[PDB]
Amino acid sequence: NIRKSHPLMKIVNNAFIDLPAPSNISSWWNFGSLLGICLILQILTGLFLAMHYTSDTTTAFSSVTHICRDVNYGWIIRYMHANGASMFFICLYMHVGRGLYYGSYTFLETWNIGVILLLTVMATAFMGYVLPWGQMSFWGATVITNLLSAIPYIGTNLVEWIWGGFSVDKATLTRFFAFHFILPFIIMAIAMVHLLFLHETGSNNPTGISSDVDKIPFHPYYTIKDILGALLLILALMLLVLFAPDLLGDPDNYTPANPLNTPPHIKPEWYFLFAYAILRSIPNKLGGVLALAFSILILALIPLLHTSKQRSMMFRPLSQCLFWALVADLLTLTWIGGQPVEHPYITIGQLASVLYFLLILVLMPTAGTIENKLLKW
Amino acid sequence: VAPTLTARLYSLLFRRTSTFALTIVVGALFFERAFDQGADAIYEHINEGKLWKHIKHKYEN
Amino acid sequence: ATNKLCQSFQTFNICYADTGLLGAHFVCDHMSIDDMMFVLQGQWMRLCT
Amino acid sequence: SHTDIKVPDFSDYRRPEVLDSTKSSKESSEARKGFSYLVTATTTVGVAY
Amino acid sequence: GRQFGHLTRVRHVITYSLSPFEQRAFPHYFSKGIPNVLRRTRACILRVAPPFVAFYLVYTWGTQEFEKSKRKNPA
Amino acid sequence: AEPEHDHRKRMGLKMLLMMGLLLPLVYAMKRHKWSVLKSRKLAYRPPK
Amino acid sequence: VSASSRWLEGIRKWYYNAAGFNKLGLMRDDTIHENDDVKEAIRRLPENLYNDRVFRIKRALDLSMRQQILPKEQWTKYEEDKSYLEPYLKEVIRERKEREEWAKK
Amino acid sequence: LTRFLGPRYRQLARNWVPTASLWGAVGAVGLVWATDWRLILDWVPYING
Amino acid sequence: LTRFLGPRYRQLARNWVPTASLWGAVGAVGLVWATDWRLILDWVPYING
Ligand SMILES: CCCCCCCCCCCCCCCC(=O)OC[C@H](COP(=O)(O)OCCN)OC(=O)CCCCCCCCCCCCCCC
Ligand SMILES: CCCCCCCCCCCCCCCCCC(=O)OC[C@H](COP(=O)(O)OCCN)OC(=O)CCCCCCCCCCCCC
Ligand SMILES: CCCCCCCCCCCCCC(=O)OC[C@H](COP(=O)(O)OCC[N+](C)(C)C)OC(=O)CCCCCCCCCCCCC
Ligand SMILES: CCCCCCCCCCCCCC(=O)OC[C@H](COP(=O)(O)OCC[N+](C)(C)C)OC(=O)CCCCCCCCCCCCC
Ligand code: HEM
Ligand code: HEM
Ligand SMILES: C[C@@]1(c2ccc(Oc3ccccc3)nc2)OC(=O)N(Nc2ccccc2)C1=O
Ligand SMILES: CCCCCC(=O)OC[C@H](COP(=O)([O-])OCCN)OC(=O)CCCCC
Ligand SMILES: CCCCCC(=O)OC[C@H](COP(=O)([O-])OCCN)OC(=O)CCCCC
Ligand SMILES: [Cl-]
Repeated sequence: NIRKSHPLMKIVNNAFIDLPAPSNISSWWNFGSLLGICLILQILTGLFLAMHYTSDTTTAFSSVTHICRDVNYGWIIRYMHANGASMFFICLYMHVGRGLYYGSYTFLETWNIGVILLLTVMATAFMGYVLPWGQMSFWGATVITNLLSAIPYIGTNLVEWIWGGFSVDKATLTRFFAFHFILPFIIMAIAMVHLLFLHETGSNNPTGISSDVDKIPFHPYYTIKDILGALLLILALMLLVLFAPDLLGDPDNYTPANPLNTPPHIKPEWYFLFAYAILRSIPNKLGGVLALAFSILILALIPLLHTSKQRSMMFRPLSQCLFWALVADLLTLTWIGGQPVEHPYITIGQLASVLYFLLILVLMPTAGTIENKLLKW
Repeated sequence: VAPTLTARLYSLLFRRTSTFALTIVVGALFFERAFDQGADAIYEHINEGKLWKHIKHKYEN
Repeated sequence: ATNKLCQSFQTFNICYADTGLLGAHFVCDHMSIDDMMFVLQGQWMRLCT
Repeated sequence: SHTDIKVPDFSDYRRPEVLDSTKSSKESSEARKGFSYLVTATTTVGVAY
Repeated sequence: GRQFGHLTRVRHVITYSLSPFEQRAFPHYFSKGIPNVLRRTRACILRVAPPFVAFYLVYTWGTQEFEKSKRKNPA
Repeated sequence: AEPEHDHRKRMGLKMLLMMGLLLPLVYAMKRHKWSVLKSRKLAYRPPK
Repeated sequence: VSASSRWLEGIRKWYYNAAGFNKLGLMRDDTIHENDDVKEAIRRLPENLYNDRVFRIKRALDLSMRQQILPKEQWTKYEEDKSYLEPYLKEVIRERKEREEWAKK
Repeated sequence: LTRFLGPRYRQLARNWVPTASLWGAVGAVGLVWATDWRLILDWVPYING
Repeated sequence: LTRFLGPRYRQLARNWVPTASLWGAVGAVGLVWATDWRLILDWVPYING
């Protein structure tokens, strides 16, 4: 009873112990806590990397090597932080894909707060990749920051204002380090408002049917299920860190930055390849930059495109096929994103980009309406 | 050993939480010594020639 | 009594041949079952220890 | 009519010791707890290391 | 945040539960689990698989085509 | 380029062995608690 | 009217079994998404239909937890699926549209 | 705060002194183990390595 | 979302169009003022300095 009355523990009790939760939430509901585990992992590893990092352009590259060579277990902390960022995006896309399949977006405040969390984590990881100051770090900063130049009539001012100069330089790296430090703490705060709005309604479940008739307490059922999932997250992370720490990185990033020469085979991190592919399928400068932004911001429109009288796709075969056509289409854009801009990849990437927006805007809402008519309602 | 092994472990060590914790902290102590000892002996057997401590005899001084 | 956790409770020790039911039974409002269970078990553990 | 209620058979779920209706559960009370609490203690040891 | 005792209305439903120290944690793990995996796979294979099969064929063709185009042809 | 090579491989071996222990034990703790629910039986007896 | 009607109904029965909510003992109206119109219609259900709706959903969630389905004998037959909620929901919608039409003048 | 000086309170302390003694062994062994305290561990038989 | 098309809703919009027009002047002047927008401020008489 003292868990319930103390002003501080009552918040913990009503969120992790006595919280009524559905009895049937699958493994796809584990990624919520794993996103928090990832956020806490990145803060700890990242904080210990800032104790031995310098944001000077002339020593930023060398300070990272100093970590991986001379700092006691500095390398393992370093590669946990890098691979932890990739694990962060694995969990994000599964968390999002879970909500799309099972209709969890109908929690508008929770969903929309979610879209904000996705964008800030994207901004955080982009700036993080600029810090080691390799070749891909510099030219990654060059390409993505120049996207603002597409904004008419103020673009170059926004770009040069952000750069602190006429190009990416020492002033740009020092501030990206300050942003990369602080932005995770804002994310943690926004993640609490994410959970605040969620608890108003409680969780959805795989059936999309209300579960108030069958609820179980979060403890001990989902404390131990979340503990098991965390051990599997650590397994996935430590396999990368301890057996393949460079598999997800680019070798050119181990050469210091050089503003005078760009590598020929630009390849971003795997978690940006699908959207990189969308942008270059449009040769117009402003058009391709808007398509990039809309490929992510379209998530805010998914609640308005829900046509089915059922919430979850568990009982919607036609929507299921279109859902998996979107995953395979996103897998195609990721593949095209990792290949050079040449025949036939240019045309494949154009067709996949059209299919991506065609599925979300046209096909999937029409499938939900066909399904309603098939059930005669 | 007429009583079950797991049965005698429970009555003596697991019934009280205090002795249930003492068996864990004492177990982690003896587990750490034996696990690192056996793990290192396996990593060294696969790599018997390759390691430095397998070549330190050449360089006496 | 002070917190109005129940309308009644009773402890019992029902005996049979070589077995029995040792425990308690209570009657309460639907928002008080958890507190009665908590206080009940706390007293069992308190007397054990 | 509430006396028409019988608890269903759990025989295809019960542990081996507790399947005999004519045998006390006190017999295997000691062993069953130790088996499950042994698994917990080992897990803490691995986490501890 | 909602709380137990205020969720919804339920009548005439009986639930029988067994203590976890009284039953197996892995009852018929393979003798019953493997048949259930096959049932669930069959029920969803036609919804999930054809999209990724379509990706695999487009992936291999696009890579094969890109390789042949980079090789020169006699004048 | 990778002086930590040998030490990382030794750690990788220890990580695999501990996971091979902890994964089935933690899995067993999950099923132990959940068994209360997985074997629960329901019956509906409305008045007529 | 058997020729063209039964082919449409044949495709609906195909989809009904493909949807698979009958495999958990559910009926169509048990799966509808609860918006404000649906909460009111459920509120208006008589005692027996409400209690039946509760137990079927409870039985399906229990199955979904165990990743199981009912035996094939106990599946909800397409011809026996009763749209017990539709008439209440139709009235609730008709009442809301009346309010909205009065709110326009 | 003199109210805790009485026969009941000294019977209560006597019931909990075996438990608190053991939680001191948990913390002592836990501190020695977590810090690799050479001053104490040189005396343990098998640990010496 | 057709329910907002009616005589009352178009009387309501007509009552609030003078207010929304003025809040556009507040934001427009506020944007020009906060950014020192030379494109517009060159035309204002006394501001020219
Ligand atoms: C202030 C502290 C902040 C800590 C924040 C950490 C964040 C959590 C990161 C999770 C890392 C997973 C374990 C890395 C193992 C390693 O790397 O250890 C390498 C060592 C060998 O090392 P050695 O060969 O030098 O011999 C050592 C000298 N005697 O054996 C291991 O593999 C042990 C790991 C076993 C497998 C992983 C099991 C995961 C359990 C989760 C426990 C997490 C604790 C949480 C702490 C906050
Ligand atoms: C954004 C950029 C992304 C770039 C990376 C793209 C790479 C993609 C690689 C493919 C990933 C495949 C993941 C594994 C999917 C397994 C699907 C499965 O197991 O079957 C379908 C399953 C059926 O389960 P039901 O809940 O319908 O009913 C169960 C009743 N027994 O139903 C489900 O379990 C569906 C649950 C939702 C799956 C989430 C996958 C989402 C993939 C990312 C989406 C990104 C959206 C932006
Ligand atoms: C100076 C240094 C001091 C440190 C010294 C070392 C101390 C070691 C811990 C000793 C305390 C152990 C007490 C304990 O186990 O109780 C907590 C729970 C309950 O155990 P349980 O078996 O469920 O019931 C106990 C009943 N009993 C006592 C009568 C048998 O048992 C547990 O749940 C513990 C095991 C769960 C491990 C998972 C939780 C850790 C966080 C997750 C990390 C992995 C995922 C990232
Ligand atoms: C793109 C750029 C766009 C920016 C354009 C500039 C916009 C300028 C603001 C215009 C909005 C003014 C509206 C307003 O004043 O209302 C808010 C309150 C209420 O005023 P009040 O006189 O109390 O009652 C209003 C009644 N009325 C309208 C019938 C006369 O009035 C106030 O309280 C405002 C004055 C209080 C100032 C103190 C609060 C600021 C934070 C404290 C900073 C100093 C301490 C660190
Ligand atoms: C830092 C990033 C994020 C964290 C830490 C986080 C965390 C969580 C947690 C703990 C839950 C409850 C448990 C669960 O459902 O797994 C949850 C639920 C949810 N999240 Fe997030 N989330 C993040 C980002 C997002 C994003 C980007 C979206 C969507 C664009 C999103 C949408 C949702 C939805 C719809 C639910 C409710 C799911 C349900 O009830 O079935 N979240 N999130
Ligand atoms: C959501 C949280 C975070 C994410 C996703 C993230 C992601 C990343 C990524 C992808 C890199 C590039 C690593 C590389 O190329 O080697 C990086 C580097 C870095 N991060 Fe973070 N980070 C996060 C939080 C933090 C925090 C909180 C700190 C400090 C308190 C931090 C400090 C650093 C430092 C110093 C580096 C440069 C060293 C290096 O390149 O490894 N990060 N981060
Ligand atoms: C890590 C990374 C990044 C991080 C985050 C990030 O967000 C998003 C992820 C998904 C969708 C939208 C945004 N998008 C790139 O930052 C960086 O410079 N590159 N590579 C690079 C090289 C050349 C051009 C562009 C990018 C990355 O891949
Ligand atoms: C409160 C933080 C304590 C951390 C102190 C510390 O760094 O511990 C190092 C010593 C090492 O053991 P030693 O035999 O080398 O002895 C070397 C002596 N310098 O271990 C200890 O002595 C741990 C003592 C714990 C007391 C609270
Ligand atoms: C949304 C952030 C906008 C910030 C852009 C900016 O840096 O503003 C600079 C210009 C300066 O006015 P100008 O006459 O020099 O014109 C110089 C043109 N480069 O002021 C503006 O034009 C403000 C325009 C505001 C539109 C929202
Ligand atoms: Cl480097």
